[PDB]
Amino acid sequence: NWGYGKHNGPEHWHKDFPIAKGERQSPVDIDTHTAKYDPSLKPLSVSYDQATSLRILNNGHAFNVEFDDSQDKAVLKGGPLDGTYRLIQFHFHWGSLDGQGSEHTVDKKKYAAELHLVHWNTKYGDFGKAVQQPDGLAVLGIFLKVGSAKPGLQKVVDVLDSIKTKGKSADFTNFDPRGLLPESLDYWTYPGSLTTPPLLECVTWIVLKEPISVSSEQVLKFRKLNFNGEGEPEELMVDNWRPAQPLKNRQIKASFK
Ligand SMILES: [Co+2]
Repeated sequence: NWGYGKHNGPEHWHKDFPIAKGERQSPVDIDTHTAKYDPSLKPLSVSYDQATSLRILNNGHAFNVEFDDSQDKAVLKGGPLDGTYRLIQFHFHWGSLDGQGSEHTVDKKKYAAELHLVHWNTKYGDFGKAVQQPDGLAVLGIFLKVGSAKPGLQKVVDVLDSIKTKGKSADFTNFDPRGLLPESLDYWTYPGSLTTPPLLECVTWIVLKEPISVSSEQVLKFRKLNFNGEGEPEELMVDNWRPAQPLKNRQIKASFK
């Protein structure tokens, strides 16, 4: 029964999910002066040329663009990762106002939104087994700032009216996630968790330094979605972000000098 409201939001999650107060929780503030360049990081490889998107779903908390992960078709490798991680879905977190919405922050700066491309480690066979492992998942996080429109986002925006309410889905084939990436792949990395319940501590986070720009009109259309189901009182889908959590005994590494 978790969500993002006053009575069921992030400050309540620990009661059903005690790992919310764990040693490896996400998101975090990225203190750029404390993060250290790591020359042992290999080059990051984002191989999304054969990505096969299938469907888009409003799950009552965000919307997921789902991919066919039955074959190695869209994969993340390199950087801090060992082996191959397969893309299963992406989603966003965003605010009610342009001054908030991201989960990670950079020297306490909040962006308008944050894109998460979720991948699972193929050594574990499927996503469900991967989320029982400390290196099960790799999430590529990309900040969104408001400015010029992002052409590669428009197909997402324009289908949101068809998935307004919780539980609705639509066909969403032939979507190219390359068009959501910034120019540079410079990143920060650290060990963390899912940022929604069950908050499992299974993620290698790779957070790109360069944000993408999206237009005010694009993000306003995200804010017309609903957390509620059809025929229920409208609750706008906004502020579906968890705030930064304690870094504890962790180090954030940078890929760039
Ligand atoms: Co997320």
